[PDB]
Formats: sequence, C-alpha cells, structure tokens
Amino acid sequence: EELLKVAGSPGWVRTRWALLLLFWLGWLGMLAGAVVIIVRAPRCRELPAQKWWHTGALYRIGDLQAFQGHGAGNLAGLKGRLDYLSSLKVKGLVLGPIHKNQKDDVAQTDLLQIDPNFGSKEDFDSLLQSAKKKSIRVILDLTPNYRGENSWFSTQVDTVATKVKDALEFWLQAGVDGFQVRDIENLKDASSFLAEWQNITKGFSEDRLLIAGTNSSDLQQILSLLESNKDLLLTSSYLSDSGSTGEHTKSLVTQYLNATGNRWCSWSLSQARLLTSFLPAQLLRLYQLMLFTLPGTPVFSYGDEIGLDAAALPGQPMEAPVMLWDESSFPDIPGAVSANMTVKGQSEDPGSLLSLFRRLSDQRSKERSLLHGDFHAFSAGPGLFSYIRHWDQNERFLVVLNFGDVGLSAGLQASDLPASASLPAKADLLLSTQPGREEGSPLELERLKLEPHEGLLLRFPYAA
Amino acid sequence: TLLRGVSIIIGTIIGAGIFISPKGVLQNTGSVGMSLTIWTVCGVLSLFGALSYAELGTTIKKSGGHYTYILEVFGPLPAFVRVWVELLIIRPAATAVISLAFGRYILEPFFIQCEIPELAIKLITAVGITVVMVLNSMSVSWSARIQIFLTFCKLTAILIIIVPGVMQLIKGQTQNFKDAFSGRDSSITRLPLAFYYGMYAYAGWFYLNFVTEEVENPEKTIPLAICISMAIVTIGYVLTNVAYFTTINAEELLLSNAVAVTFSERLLGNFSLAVPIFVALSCFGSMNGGVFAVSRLFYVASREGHLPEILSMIHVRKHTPLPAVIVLHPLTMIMLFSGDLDSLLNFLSFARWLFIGLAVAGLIYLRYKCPDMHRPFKVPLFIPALFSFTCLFMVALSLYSDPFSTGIGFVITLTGVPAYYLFIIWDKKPRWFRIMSEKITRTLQIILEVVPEED
Ligand SMILES: *[C@@H]1O[C@H](CO)[C@@H](O[C@@H]2O[C@H](CO)[C@@H](O)[C@H](O)[C@H]2NC(C)=O)[C@H](O)[C@H]1NC(C)=O
Ligand SMILES: *[C@@H]1O[C@H](CO)[C@@H](O[C@@H]2O[C@H](CO)[C@@H](O)[C@H](O)[C@H]2NC(C)=O)[C@H](O)[C@H]1NC(C)=O
Ligand SMILES: *[C@@H]1O[C@H](CO)[C@@H](O[C@@H]2O[C@H](CO)[C@@H](O)[C@H](O)[C@H]2NC(C)=O)[C@H](O)[C@H]1NC(C)=O
Ligand SMILES: *[C@@H]1O[C@H](CO)[C@@H](O[C@@H]2O[C@H](CO)[C@@H](O)[C@H](O)[C@H]2NC(C)=O)[C@H](O)[C@H]1NC(C)=O
Repeated sequence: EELLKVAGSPGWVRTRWALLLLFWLGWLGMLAGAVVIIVRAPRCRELPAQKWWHTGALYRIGDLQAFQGHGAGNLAGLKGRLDYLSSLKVKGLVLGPIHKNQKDDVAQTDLLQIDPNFGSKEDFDSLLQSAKKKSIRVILDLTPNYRGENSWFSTQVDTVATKVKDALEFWLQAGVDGFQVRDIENLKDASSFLAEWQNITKGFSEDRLLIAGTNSSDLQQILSLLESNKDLLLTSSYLSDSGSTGEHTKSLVTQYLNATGNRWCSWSLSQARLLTSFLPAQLLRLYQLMLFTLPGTPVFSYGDEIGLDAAALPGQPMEAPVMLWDESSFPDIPGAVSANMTVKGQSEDPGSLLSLFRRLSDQRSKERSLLHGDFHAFSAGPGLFSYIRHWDQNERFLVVLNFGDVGLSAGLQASDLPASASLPAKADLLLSTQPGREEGSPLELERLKLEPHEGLLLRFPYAA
Repeated sequence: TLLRGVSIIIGTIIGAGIFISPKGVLQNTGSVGMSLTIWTVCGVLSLFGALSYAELGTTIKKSGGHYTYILEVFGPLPAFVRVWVELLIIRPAATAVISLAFGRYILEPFFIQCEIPELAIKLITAVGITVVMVLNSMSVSWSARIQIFLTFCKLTAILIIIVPGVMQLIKGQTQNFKDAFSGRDSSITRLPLAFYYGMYAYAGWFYLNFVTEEVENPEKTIPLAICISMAIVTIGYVLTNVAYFTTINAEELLLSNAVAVTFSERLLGNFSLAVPIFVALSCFGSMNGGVFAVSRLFYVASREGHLPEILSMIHVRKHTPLPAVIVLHPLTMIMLFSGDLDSLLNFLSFARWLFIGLAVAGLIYLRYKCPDMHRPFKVPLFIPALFSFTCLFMVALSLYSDPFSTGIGFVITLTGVPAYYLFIIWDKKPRWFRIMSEKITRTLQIILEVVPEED
C-alpha cells in the first residue's frame, strides 16, 4: 500500500493524467457525435391533430327494420350487431332519422321526440353507453319530413333555425358525436343555415361534425354549397355518374381535389343510396379500393360492404333494401339468400367482398399514411387511374385501377413526383381486387400489366 | 424483521425488465392470453429459483454468493467456468441490454414520434454507461444515495403504469382479451426465446446474498420473505402487462419500439414529461446495480486463484472498485456496439440459465449424497427438480432455435473448458507469459493507484 504511494510521483504521474485526459476527450467526442447525429437526423413534421372521423370510415344506417329485420327492428337490437359494426373497424354510425315524424306536417313532427317504434330513450342511453366502449361514435340524422315526397317540409319549415337548433343543443348534451341533413338543395339557401348549424356544432366542441347531402353532380353547386364553411363534410352525387371513363373518374377527382386542394373531403357515391344502385357488379370490388384510399373520409351505407343487389334478390324496396344476416334473414318470399350473398357466407371466405372491405378498413384506420398522407395522381394508360398516399416518414402506397374491358399495362410515366416520394422499380404488393396474384410478392412497375377491372395496392418504404 | 427483508429483495427484482421484455415476449408467443401465462410461469419459476438459492446459501454458509454455491457442490472446474462465463457473457450483455433501453427512453422525449437513428441510441447508451461507471468509481456514498433515490423512481416507474392501467379496467376497457389464447402460429421453436424474456424481468435474486448471522430467526424469515415477495412481484408484473394489453393491441405492440412511450402517449396528456423520464430513471437505477455486484464476485473468485490479483483491489482513497470497472467497460462497449437487444438477450440468458440450471441441480445432488449437514431451511424436492429440468430444457431447446446468437454463447462457455489452462499448466513460460503478467500487474495497479482490500 505504501509502495504504491511512493510510486505515484513525477515521471509516471504524467502518464496518469494523460490517460484520463484522452478518456475525457473520447467521452466528450461520443457525446458531441451523439448530439450531432441528433441534429443531422431529419426532424419530422407534426401530426395534424386528427379527429375521430378523420381515422376510419362512417357507416350510414337508413332503415332499422331492414338492417335489423322485419318486425324485429328497434334501437335495442343495435346492441346485438354493434360488435359486427366494430368488426368492420368503422368509426361512426349515421343512424336515423329516428325522431317522431307522423307525416308531411310541420307542427306534428318534432326532432326532440324520439320515435317510439324504434324504442324510446331508455334504449338510446344504453345505445350511447355501449357504443362508447367500442369507440363507435353515433351520428343522428335530423331530416324532419323523412317520410314525405320531399325530405324537407314543403311550404316553409323556417323553424329549422329554432327546432334543429334546439336539437343541436339537446342531443349534443346527450352525447351524439355529430349530425347530418339530407337534400340540402331544398333547404332554401342552405349555405347560411348550414353555417348556423356548423357554427353551433363546432363551437359546441370540435369533436362534433356535421354532414350534409345533395343530389347534384355539378361542382359549381357543391362549391356554392361549400360557400363559406369548409369543415362541413358535404357528401354529394358528384361521383353519382357511373363514369369509369379514363378522364371522368380522373378529371372529377382531380378537379375537386383542386378546388380546395387539400381541405378534408368526404368520399361517397351518393347521399343515401347504395353503391350497387349505380355501380355494375364487376366494379363493386373496384370502387371500394378507391374510396378507402382517396384522401378524406369514406361514407358507406348499410350493406355496401357486401353489395346488396336489388337485381339478384327481388322483393327488396328500392330506397331501403333488406340486410342479410343469416340463411333466412329475408322474411318475404324466400329462396334467394344463398350463402354467396349473406354476411356469414362471406366472413369465412378470404376472397369475399366483405373480407376485402375488412382488410381495406384495417389498413385505412391503422397506418399513418392513409389517414393523412398527401395525394399525388400521375398519368397512366387510358383506362387507368393511379396515385400515391405518402406521409413524412411512414409507409408509402400505390393504387392502380383498371376501368376498361381489355387488360392493360401500367404505363407508369410518373416523372414529376417529389423526390421524397419517387416510385421505385419493385413495390411490395399488399392486396388486389380480383385475387390470384401472390399478395406479398414485390411486383415490377415496368412489367406491371393489369387484368380488366382489377385494382392493386403496393408499398415501398424508402425512408418514406 | 422480515418486513425490511421483503423491501430489500423487492428492491432488486423490480426494474427495467418490465419495460424491455413485454414486446419481446409477445413477439415469439403469438398471442395475448398465451403471453400473459408466460409471465405467470416465469414468475413461479423465478419463485422456485430464488427459493432454491436461499437453500443453497443456507446450507453452505461459505459467503460469496453464486460462485461459492458451485465451487464445492461440484468442484472448482465448473466454478472457474462460472466466473469466466459471467465476466465474459452475462454482466456485459446484461448491462448493455439495460442500457440499450435506457438510451432509447432518454431519446424518446426529443424524438416524439420519429425514427431514432440506431447509432444515436448506442452513443447515448455508451455515454450513460460511462457516467454510471465514473459515478461508481469516483465515490461510493453518492453511489448509494443515488441508488436509493433511483429505487424510489423505479417503484414509481411501474406505479405510473399500473394506476392508469387499472383506472381503465374499472371503466371496462377489456377488448383485446376476447380471443386471448388465439393469434399467430408461434410454434414451440420460438417458445424458449420468449421464456428468456419472461425470466429476464424477474432478475436480481441471483446476486442477492443471504446471511443467517444477521437475519432474525432463521428458518423462518428467509423463505417467508421470498415466497410472499415474489408473489407480490409476479402479481405486479402480471397487472403491468394487463395494463399494457388493455390499451395497446397485440399488433401495434409488436411493431412498436418502446412500449411505455406508446402507452403514455395513448393515455396521458403529459406523456413525454413523465413516462420516458421515469422509465429512464429506472433503467439508470438498474444499470447502477452493477455497484460492487460484480466486484464482490472478483473478490470471492480471486482468493482461491481464479481471477488475477489485480481485479480485487480498491483505490488508495475514494475507495472504489476501480480495476473492476475498466474490465466490465470495454466488453460492454463491444456488446452494445456489435449486437442487438433481441440477440444480446439470447446470448445473455443461454449462459445464465445453463449455469443456473447446472447450479440448482446441485441441490438435488447435495441432498442425496453427503446429507444432513447444518440444514436450517429445507425445500421439498419438487422445486429443484422442476427448475433445473426447465432451465436445461428451455436452454437445450434454444439451440434448435436461433443458433447464431446462442451458439456463440455455447462456444464461449465451452471455451472455458480449455481456458482452465490459465489456471493449471506445466510451465507458464516465465519470459513469455509470467513476465508480461507481472509487468501488466505493476502498470495496472500503478496507473489506477489501487491497493488490496486489507491483506
Ligand atoms: C358563424 O357564421 C358566420 C357567418 O354566418 C361567420 O362569419 C362571421 O359572423 C359574425 C356574426 O356576427 C360576424 O360578426 C363576423 O364578421 C363574420 N366573419 C368572421 C370572419 O368572423 C362566423 O365566422 C361563424 N363562426 C363564429 C361566429 O364563431
Ligand atoms: C334532384 O332530384 C330532383 C328530382 O326530380 C331533380 O329534379 C328536380 O325536382 C325538383 C322538385 O321535384 C324541381 O324543383 C327541380 O326543378 C327539378 N330539376 C330538374 C333539373 O328537373 C333534380 O334535377 C335533381 N338535382 C339535380 C342537380 O339534377
Ligand atoms: C389545378 O391544379 C393545377 C396544379 O395543381 C393548377 O393548374 C394551373 O392552372 C392555371 C390556370 O388554368 C395555369 O396557368 C397553370 O399553368 C396551371 N398549373 C399547372 C402546373 O399546370 C391549378 O392549381 C388548378 N387549376 C386552376 C384553373 O386553378
Ligand atoms: C354466388 O356465386 C356463384 C358463382 O358465380 C353464382 O353462380 C352463378 O349464378 C349466376 C346467376 O345469377 C349464373 O348466371 C352463373 O352462371 C353462376 N356461376 C357459375 C360458375 O355457375 C351464384 O349464383 C352466387 N349466389 C347467388 C345467390 O346468386
């Protein structure tokens, strides 16, 4: 111990200091390199405060006695299939109008009076309470004369600024996360009435939206109905034209995404009617891939995840068809509910139309790109429509849509995408409309050749 | 009484393992209900292992911990290999695994939702290791007061997850548990590796020396303080994983990088302010658990001639294990710079669990041949022949699985068998190894200014 003491002295102590001097230089070097790597590393953008309806699809439910079953229709029964609705990974239920509406009369139609035929507020409170735990927020339609020739009253329902206003306060007290009105062409100068109600709803809380609707396909009418307010998710007949032409389904989408550019929109074929009222059968798979990938929020009626066809199954009312839950869910003249059509006859098939909807909704409601990734669409073959959904550092995407009759090649002449999102030569396939292509095999975009009426969906995370 | 002993031990088992392992377990389990039973099984197996070690230490009474528990039950030959394997595999990898998570959770506040570059994490990890070792080497008192404060911050690091994880159970947020025992395939080929994560969380009872001279009323409060304090820890970890599972679904738990940060940002509003600072303070307390824990092993081993005489000396003043850290430091750098946490943990747990299942298997030998020698505590012969035959079956099966990170561990352990030529050899070639041994001894104890303990 003492021999060590004498040995810590001139000549070999000079070494001792230098050792921890080099050690401290090395440690400060490690720390400085760390902070430089912190500085050099790209700082990502901020998440733009997504609401609940910004995350997943909505789900309109028009006729309860047709969504539930003849005679069995009531508000309580919605608890039975609320797990089915949460299986689709939806985030809303446009449910209604379930208020008291005798007929065609303004003084005999109250919004604040729940319709007894669906069940009173005893079932409604339970509806909300059991909807909250599955994160399936409820939205109620207030179209007052929803049982007459015209959706809005005839002479003048001026009391909408009174009655609907009291509704937008009372029911927001109850806990309904948004509302909706339909055929806002009849609502005389709706742009100010919608202004009042949107002011009420957003000012009440920003986690409370307001959807509208109209039967117009002219963008000028839609823009003039989006006159001042731009947080209103107007669902219109803009796409109601069957279209599918190489430019209509291209030009309409671009031009509407060119009016406000990025402002959040709502994507739906119609305000109330099903997909199949307009779409031929072979495009039912096709459009569901488009609507889930376009920027905005998709809106689906009941049975648009399985394609309720009024042509295959007769007897169905044209406005409100009957949902098929099982092998006897049709109570009228039976014999046409063969397992192909039903829900359970499609929950098992991996290639079923319901399964496609489930995969698409899972991807849409989960991965950060589809929620809020920017949108760029580039030129391609005459019957195509390709685009990309890219965010800051999250996964990319790519979708190809053949709207023609003859199998075409991709013809990807992109040549203008930002260098942050420029296409690679092989992209990881994820799914397809018409199955058969191996889902997971990176496909080549120079030899990318389509089949008629086929979609695609690919992935490429190059520091994306 | 046993009250303080329960606190003493429970301050060791709890740690960063509850933040590092969950995703690892779920990875190679494929389910949620099948993952929450792995945690329970590893909890009961840790109970069995600690309860066996308590008997090993109570029937030998040669103080020194794990090393002495193998020195004479088998012979010096496995004992030297135990020290070799620990100081070449276990302690470096364990430190680098705790600190690879500390470095992540200390950079999480700055990279709020970004992809932290893999090298920044390693650089911050190495800086943290260097800070911890300078703290342990410059002074001791401030390495114990800080350890107490960090134990408190370690308890808080899990009470800050359990409480928000049960406040939503009382609400009724049970949705991820519906198909509990169902998920991916995850065959038996990936069950041992999940076992490794499961038993890594319940770490600390290894280096937990027990004394019959000080502990009040022995044969009473040594097992009655491990039975009723590993059950508490098992319950705590089960509830913590349940809290993780109620919020985070299995899939986004799998794709995540740190679990506590996701749980915080999905529950709390002040998430970055508290959670990836208390988890970091708990990981810092865990890596601070290298405080003399390894140096006592040097002191015990070097006495009967296994480690060099250098490695068991203390500073002239500022008395610290200075030579015991400049040997654990470069190895830790090599591990954390040339390895991955999913591949360092296999490397760690193969060599740990092999030489623990070969240790507790000694009990089944000491009870049969040479029996009835000062046996105050007496476990029934159901726990050793259920812990030995589980370590030596989740390890022997961990070579059919992942042989490129456990195969190297097995090679290094086997290298200990030749490495017994350092201990015994016909001649050390005075000029060619003895001269360098003496010169390095001189230089190493003259540079560090360290002296023998009291010899
Ligand atoms: C409510 O709607 C009106 C239009 O109907 C929005 O426009 C403002 O209306 C108030 C009403 O007194 C005027 O004083 C303002 O000058 C109008 N313009 C602006 C820019 O405020 C109004 O923004 C909407 N939101 C509210 C009032 O919160
Ligand atoms: C929306 O549907 C109506 C239903 O016929 C279309 O026709 C309008 O009907 C209302 C009331 O029946 C009349 O007041 C309008 O003059 C009708 N318009 C036309 C052009 O005939 C209406 O055209 C549809 N909306 C659009 C934009 O075409
Ligand atoms: C549609 O979007 C494009 C680019 O996103 C823009 O089109 C410009 O239109 C004006 C007038 O028609 C031309 O002078 C420019 O040369 C066009 N730009 C390009 C790049 O071609 C514009 O943002 C939108 N179009 C309009 C008419 O506003
Ligand atoms: C479910 O799919 C099968 C397979 O296509 C359908 O069988 C077709 O039925 C149509 C009648 O609309 C025939 O024209 C086709 O020739 C049939 N296809 C084959 C391959 O035979 C079946 O009809 C579908 N289910 C229902 C209820 O229509």
